[PDB]
Amino acid sequence: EKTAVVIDLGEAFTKCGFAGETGPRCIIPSVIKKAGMPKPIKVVQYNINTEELYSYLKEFIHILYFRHLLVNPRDRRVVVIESVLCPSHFRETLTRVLFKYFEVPSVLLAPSHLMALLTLGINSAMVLDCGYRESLVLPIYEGIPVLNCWGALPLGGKALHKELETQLLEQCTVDTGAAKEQSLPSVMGSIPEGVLEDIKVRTCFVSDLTRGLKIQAAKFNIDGNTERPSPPPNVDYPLDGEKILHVLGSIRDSVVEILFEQDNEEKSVATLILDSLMQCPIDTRKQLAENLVIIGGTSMLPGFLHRLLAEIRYLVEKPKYKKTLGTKTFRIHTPPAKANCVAWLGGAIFGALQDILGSRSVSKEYYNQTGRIPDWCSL
Amino acid sequence: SVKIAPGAVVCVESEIRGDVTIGPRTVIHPKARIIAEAGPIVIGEGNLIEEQALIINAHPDNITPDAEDSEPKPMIIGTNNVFEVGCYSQAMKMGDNNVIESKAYVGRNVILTSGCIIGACCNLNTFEVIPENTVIYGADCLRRVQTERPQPQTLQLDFLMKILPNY
Amino acid sequence: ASLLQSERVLYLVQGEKKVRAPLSQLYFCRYCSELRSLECVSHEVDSHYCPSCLENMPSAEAKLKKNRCANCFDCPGCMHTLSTRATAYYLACGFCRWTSRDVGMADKSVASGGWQEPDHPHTQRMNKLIEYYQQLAQ
Amino acid sequence: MELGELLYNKSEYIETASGNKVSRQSVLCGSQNIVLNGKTIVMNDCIIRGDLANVRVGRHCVVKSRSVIRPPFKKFSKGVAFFPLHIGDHVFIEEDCVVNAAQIGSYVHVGKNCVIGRRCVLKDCCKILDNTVLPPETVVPPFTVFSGCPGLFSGELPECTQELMIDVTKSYYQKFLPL
Ligand SMILES: Nc1ncnc2c1ncn2[C@@H]1O[C@H](COP(=O)(O)OP(=O)(O)O)[C@@H](O)[C@H]1O
Ligand SMILES: [Zn+2]
Ligand SMILES: [Zn+2]
Repeated sequence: EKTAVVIDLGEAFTKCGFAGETGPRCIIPSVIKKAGMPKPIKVVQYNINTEELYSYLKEFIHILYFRHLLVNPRDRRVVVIESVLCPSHFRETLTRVLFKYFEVPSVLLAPSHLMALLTLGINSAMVLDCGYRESLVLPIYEGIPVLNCWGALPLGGKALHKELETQLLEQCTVDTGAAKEQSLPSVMGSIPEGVLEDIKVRTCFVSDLTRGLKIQAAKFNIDGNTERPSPPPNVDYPLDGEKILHVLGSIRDSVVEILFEQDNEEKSVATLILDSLMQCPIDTRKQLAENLVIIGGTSMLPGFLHRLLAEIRYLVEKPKYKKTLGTKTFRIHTPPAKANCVAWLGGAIFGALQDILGSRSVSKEYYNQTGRIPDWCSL
Repeated sequence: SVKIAPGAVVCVESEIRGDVTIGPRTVIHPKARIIAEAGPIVIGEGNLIEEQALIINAHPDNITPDAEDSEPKPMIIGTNNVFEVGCYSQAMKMGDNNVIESKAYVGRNVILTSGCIIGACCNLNTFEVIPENTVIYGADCLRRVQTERPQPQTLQLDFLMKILPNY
Repeated sequence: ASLLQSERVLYLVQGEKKVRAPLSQLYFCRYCSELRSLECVSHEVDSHYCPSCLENMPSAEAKLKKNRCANCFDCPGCMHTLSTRATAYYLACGFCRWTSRDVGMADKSVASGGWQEPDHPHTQRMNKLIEYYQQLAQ
Repeated sequence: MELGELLYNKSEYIETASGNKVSRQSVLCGSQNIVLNGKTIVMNDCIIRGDLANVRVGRHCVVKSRSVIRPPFKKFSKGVAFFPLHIGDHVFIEEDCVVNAAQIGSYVHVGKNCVIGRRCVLKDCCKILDNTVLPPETVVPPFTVFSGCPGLFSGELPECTQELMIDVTKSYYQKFLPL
């Protein structure tokens, strides 16, 4: 047998490499540069025609299997990591591309949350997945994902990128280099997603709960006269060479707060753990609480894990969660690989198990016969 | 109006105009476009010029304000300075130990220091003094990086003394 | 190919999937009678090579070395093939003036042999987990 | 334009000798060391300097206007000297292009206003796109396209370059006639 390849198709970035390795070999933006198109189209797009999606995935998998990885597709197996409740037609297409065009031996559709649990070694743990599109949580108890007690909110990368763009356009101060030393607002109508992502990573950080709670009430201005903490210094960011955008200190520590803002509904990234944990079985409560896992690149943002764990323990004392989750000890697990590449590492650890892989995985001979991929929906 | 200096291997076949002031040990390559429109072109020793290099002192043609009384704006250039292929330059003051790359458009008022390099095929019209010992790379973005140590180019200049004869 | 606009007049392929492609890109199948596109045809892997130091490596050596050249290096700041410069060797880029001295990697006495990448921090924990799951899978 | 190469009428002033046509406008300072064995074209306002050179060009070589081919200086501890470059067979240097390259391979299409760096080797059957910067001491493999300010692998070329490029350079030469 040969070392099975691991792919993990995401909206922002795709993880790729081989099984039984310390981390992924290639990690790249999930896009393709088609002739005529100035900006490259995104390879994973939900709610489009199958033929157009088929062509994009055919183009992308080709780049992964030749330019990034150097190996024959037909020779060795595949371990496709994809999140639970991934759209039906997308997963059906992705398999149909691998089985028909590339003619792979067998694909294994592992849920990202159960794979993240294997990397630690613990059999039972709560898993939060703060991705690009949606920040999803799914309790895993001793190998069994509990779909009953699922939770998701659109407070990921996309929702954060959009919030940054909005704030920058309000307090817009750019030095074009054409008598634009004076503050010039909205010279460009929209900012490209590639720039916004680079600003987010380098400039913006996650504030402490004490400082963050003041920032929330400050921008609200709820019958108070200038009750904001002192912001960090303003950082100057180059746009397309000559144009120098002066990023305000307030924007850096306020953009993140949309994730941890209550917004009346009581629906934050913090609340989603406690909302799910309260809905879980009464016996499982204390085991899941003690074993928390925080995967996804959105949680890589500096000082996110401290704010989350703090915001949890504050929301615990709130009267809604005070009865059930009152006297619970919330402890976070530190996975071996980085927060972005926890999902991938599980699939590699699973891919190294050649004996179990072949049995669980769906063979091409079965797919060609039936034409029915197994899912958590009815058969 | 020419102040030719001995030791400097300025080639006669290169084009020169205006009230020029030539340096001690400068080496000008053929088809190197030097003009002294308003003020003179002051050249430091070891300031070699390679291929197309538009060095003009035409601030009266650029803006034409009819201001600053006389406004000579004398073009001062430093020592051990490499002008590469197709690089446009117009700097009233320019420091020693700096190497602009090929097809590099330098601004109308940009002051260069030591150990500083402009990116190849990169244009900078905006007026802004360059920090001490920092390099610019790429046209799409500037992406400024501070160098560890300044880079000298003496050996190259010294060898041209042997080549230029009978050419 | 590009100078003359080959991407204008296109030839059609017969089969399941119909594609409009330039004749320059397409291939004729001699075994049968039907020209087929770069898309339609199946791709294989023959040989691996480094784009800087053109050295044909075998398939077995690539798997051990993780599809990389030992001698050649690419700069991290910008994506370009580095060059060895002496004073006793330091690694430097031509496009950007990023050095190996900047990050604080010590100069090596031997040219190529000395340079190495540090071992992965969670490599020991990795093998222990594989062997546990391997026994459990068995 | 749509596969077919278009007409270009040259003026009376041009040095036509043994097939090799060289525009009189275009200076080539150092005629001794530079050599053009085949039926080469050098368009107006182009430079081929003899700064200790040995510039050998192809059978059907083409260099469009405002373009420079200068040899690079090798920074050697023994002796600093200009390395003699060798342009390959059927080489197409595009308009306003800068070339400081040592050993340019055969059957290559160098793009418009693209700066190739010092001591840069190009292997046969490659293509550099327009507005691109190849840094000093870089190599480009066959059937490749290098682009961007970094100057890195963009993709692969069509399989039939060796056969196709012959038609392009020979057609341009044949189509390029006096008025
Ligand atoms: N190392 C990092 N540091 C900070 N932010 C990151 C990092 N890596 C990714 N991100 C951000 O977090 C997001 C993570 O998305 P990712 O988990 O890769 O995608 P998906 O959820 O589709 O699998 C990216 O879109 C990016 O904005
Ligand atoms: Zn190599
Ligand atoms: Zn670099």
